[PDB]
Amino acid sequence: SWRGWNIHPPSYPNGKALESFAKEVAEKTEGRVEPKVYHNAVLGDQPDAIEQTRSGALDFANFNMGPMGPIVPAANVLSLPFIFKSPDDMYRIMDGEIGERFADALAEKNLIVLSWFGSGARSLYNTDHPVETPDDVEGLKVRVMNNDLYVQMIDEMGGNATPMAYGEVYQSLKTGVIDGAENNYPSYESSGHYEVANYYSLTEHLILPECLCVAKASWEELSEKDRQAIREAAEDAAKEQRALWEEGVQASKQKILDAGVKINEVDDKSAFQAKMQPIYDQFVQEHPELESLVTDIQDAQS
Ligand SMILES: O=C(O)[C@H]1O[C@@H](O)[C@H](O)[C@@H](O)[C@@H]1O
Repeated sequence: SWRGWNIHPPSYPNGKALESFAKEVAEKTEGRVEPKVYHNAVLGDQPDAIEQTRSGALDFANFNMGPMGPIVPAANVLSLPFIFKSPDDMYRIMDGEIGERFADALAEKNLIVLSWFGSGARSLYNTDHPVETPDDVEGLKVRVMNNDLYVQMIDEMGGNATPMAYGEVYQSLKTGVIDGAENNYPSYESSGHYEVANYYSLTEHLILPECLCVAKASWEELSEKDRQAIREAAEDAAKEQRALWEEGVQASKQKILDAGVKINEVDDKSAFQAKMQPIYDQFVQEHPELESLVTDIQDAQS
C-alpha cells in the first residue's frame, strides 16, 4: 500500500496521469505495490506534503518545483523568471542531462524523481485592468507561491506580492484581500479564479517543471525489479500527462473565453524579462555553485 499526493482535482491532467501511474504500478508489480492517489490536497498543502514525503509518511507525489526551491537549493534555478523560452524547451532540457542534475539534488533531500510533468507557462491575472507593460503591475497586490524569488519577481515588475496557499486564493480574490495572482490556463480555470479576476495578461513569466517522485524510504524497500517497473510506469504517466496537458490548456482557454474573460498579450515580454536581471545577479552571487546550471540552461536554448 502506497499513498500519493496531488493538489489538483482528479480530473485535472495531472490527476488523470497519476491514476494511470497508480494502475500501471499495481499491474506491473502484480499487486505488490498498490498506490492510491489522494487528490485535492486532502492530505495537506504542498509544503507540508513535501515534508511528509521526504520523511516517508507519504509514499509518492506530484510536486511543483516552485515550492521545492526553499527545500532544495538547485531547484530554485527553475524559479528564475523567464529562464525557459517555452515549455517545449523545458521538456527537452529536463528529459536530458540537465534534468538528471535536478533529480540528483532532490535525491539528496530524500525524494526520488521518476518523471517530469509539464505545467505550461504562468501569467498574471487581476481584477482591475489589462497589464500591457511592467508599469501596469504598479498598485496590484498579487498572490504568489511561497518562494521568495516570486516576491522579488513581482516587486521588480512594480507591484507587491503576498505568499499564500493555492486553496485560499479564490476567496481572497472574492473578498478583495488581493487584486490578482498568476498561473497557467488550467489552474486559472479549474480553481475558479477566472470568475473573479477577469483580466489575464500573457506575461508567461515562469515555466515550472513538476516531478512525479517517491519517498526515498519507500523506494529503497522495493525489489530491484519493482523499481524498474515503477520507473517505467512513471515515464509512461509523464508522456500521458504532457499530451493531456496540451488538450487541457486549449479546453481551459476556450472555457474562460466563453465566460467573458479578457485575455491580452503583453506589449513586450522582453521588457518584463529585462527587469529580472537583479534577481539573476543576486542568485548567482548567493549560489556560485549553481551558476553553471543557470548558464547551461540558458545556453541550451540558443
Ligand atoms: O499556484 C499554485 O499554488 C499551484 O500552481 C499550479 O500551477 C501547480 O500545478 C500547483 O502544484 C500549484 O500548487
